[PDB]
Amino acid sequence: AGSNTEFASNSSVLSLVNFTVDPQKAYLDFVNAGGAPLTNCVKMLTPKTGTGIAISVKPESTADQETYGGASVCLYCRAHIEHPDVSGVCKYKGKFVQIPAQCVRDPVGFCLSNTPCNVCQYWIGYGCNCD
Amino acid sequence: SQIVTGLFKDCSRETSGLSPAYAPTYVSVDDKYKTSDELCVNLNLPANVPYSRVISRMGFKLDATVPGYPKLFITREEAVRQVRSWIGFDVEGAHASRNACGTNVPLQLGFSTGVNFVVQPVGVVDTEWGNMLTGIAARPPPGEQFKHLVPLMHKGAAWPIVRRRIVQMLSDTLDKLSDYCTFVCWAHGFALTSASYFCKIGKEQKCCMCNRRAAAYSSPLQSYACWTHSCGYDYVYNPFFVDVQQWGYVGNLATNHDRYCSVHQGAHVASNDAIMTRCLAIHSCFIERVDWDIEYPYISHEKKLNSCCRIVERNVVRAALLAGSFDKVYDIGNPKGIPIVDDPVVDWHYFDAQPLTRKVQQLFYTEDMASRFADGLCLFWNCNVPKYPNNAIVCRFDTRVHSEFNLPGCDGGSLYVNKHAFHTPAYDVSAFRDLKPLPFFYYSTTPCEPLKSAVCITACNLGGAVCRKHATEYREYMEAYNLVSASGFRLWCYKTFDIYNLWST
RNA sequence: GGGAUUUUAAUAGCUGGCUAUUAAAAUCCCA
Ligand SMILES: [Mg+2]
Ligand SMILES: [Zn+2]
Ligand SMILES: [Zn+2]
Ligand SMILES: [Zn+2]
Ligand SMILES: [Zn+2]
Ligand SMILES: [Zn+2]
Repeated sequence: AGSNTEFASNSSVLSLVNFTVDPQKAYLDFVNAGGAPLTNCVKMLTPKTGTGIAISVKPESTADQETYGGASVCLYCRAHIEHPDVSGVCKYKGKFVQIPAQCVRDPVGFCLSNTPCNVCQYWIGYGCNCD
Repeated sequence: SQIVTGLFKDCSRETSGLSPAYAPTYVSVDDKYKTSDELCVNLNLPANVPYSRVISRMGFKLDATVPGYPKLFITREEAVRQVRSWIGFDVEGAHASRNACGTNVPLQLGFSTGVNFVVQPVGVVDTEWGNMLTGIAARPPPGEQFKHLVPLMHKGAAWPIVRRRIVQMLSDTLDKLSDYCTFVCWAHGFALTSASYFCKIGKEQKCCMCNRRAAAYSSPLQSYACWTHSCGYDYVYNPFFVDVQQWGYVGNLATNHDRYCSVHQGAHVASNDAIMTRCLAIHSCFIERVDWDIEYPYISHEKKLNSCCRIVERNVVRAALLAGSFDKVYDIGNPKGIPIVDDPVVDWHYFDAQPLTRKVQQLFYTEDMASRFADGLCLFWNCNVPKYPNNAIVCRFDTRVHSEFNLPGCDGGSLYVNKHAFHTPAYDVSAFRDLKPLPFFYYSTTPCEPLKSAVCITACNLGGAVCRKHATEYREYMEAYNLVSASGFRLWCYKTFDIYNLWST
């Protein structure tokens, strides 16, 4: 019955995230130690002619970015655990996330380590200029 | 890469997958969006939000190795060292029904302390804004075997209450035994899935109020505490897990347990399964095999306890050697041929099953050697034999008493842990049918350098008085004997013993 | 209802064989 969703190789890290007190630190310590980052993300085909903002309702990737489905690059949606956000609503789910091209090795880790800018909505250090 | 797993299975009854912005993985995307190069195209077809899909928690594998993070699925050899932490653990579950099909949620948790917790059916529901851990529709497993699970569908409690009840039970059980909790499971899959509901893991932590290792986590306070300071805490922190089936057992739990034990009979409930699992683990580790190199740290009064057993044994052996004019002693179970007393000169012989020195005979006792050993006394100090001979001095632990150094064991026996761990068979009053219980007494023969006692063999008591030195010695031996007797040891003697013969000297 | 091993059918891919997914048959464990 039902329909399978995840690969077996990811089942080692997500289970860890399901049990730890701090899922973000658990994932970052797992990946930094040499563990394999999460695979099976929803990577979209884009014309690479977007505005380049971090989170958008539609794919908006420029030439130096790749667009992913937002629910796939969220650790809490992958592990199906409770979100730390206010009112429990994921800020990635239902939207599309632009990841820099030199960081497509680990999109989940990038989304855990970086936050978009309040004013311009670009990734801080990857397109945000508010100085 | 290509092997799919049943973990996080979409248990919804929906006929189609999700949109790319809402689907958590590439596999769960509906095929209308996929292309040849494993990418997805944002089609103009509208999304079907809102939605609610039950997500399975069947398939957890805690095998990842991270520096600083402990190994929670321990081996046999580490589990033997953690034998004071052993808590049996069974879960009986309910099948998701109606809205969903394809996952099981916990219904009754049972522990080896004889405690059962009934929980409402709660599962993970994925929604278009995120995820919840909420109650879902469920059903008892069909068939006669699970007919007892039908009332439990109308008796469950909330998970945040059962979490705190579990933590409080574990604290009450393991406070004076260990800083750790080791769940001894039989089939660890569903047990680990249900343990995801009330356990947290992470790096090893210190208790917030003392120096002990932290064994529980408080989410409202975000703090860590040991078993003494865990009042109000709602999560178990860093438990160990043991799968007995992986130790080489064929068949189900009941036939494997009942092969070796006939004490844990009872109705089908999760606590009985947990007790049977822990009993089978004890039999596997301490009856089937013998380590003898693993030492355990002392807890309360082990050193003083062993000193008191030596004092009491010396006194009773000397008195039994003096009374009745016995000239020969067989000591069965002696590890290294160490005599107890020698002031009454008697012949000594030594036997054991696993001698540490070649001077000790290799022997098992089955009452057939009663005619072999009829010419002398037989000493059975902490030697477990189902039937003791006519003329003997026997000391045996009463396994019906449980303490810090005595844990429940297999087939009515008890695991006695003092430096080393010895499995003792069940105490049986019928084994001493040829013996009598020793009354209290004290025999002194050293020269003297207010108290009245009618059982104090003493030259002053022969003269109808008492001296300070013998009084102090008698009171000290009173403390020693009381500690020995309260710890669980009982003394048995040949029938013809009487302290009046000790008046001879 | 969940899973493991063996076999079979379909689909897809790789270089006569193999792998993966889905489904079916048998045995065992779990509920
Ligand atoms: Mg059971
Ligand atoms: Zn999310
Ligand atoms: Zn900015
Ligand atoms: Zn403490
Ligand atoms: Zn038993
Ligand atoms: Zn005296």
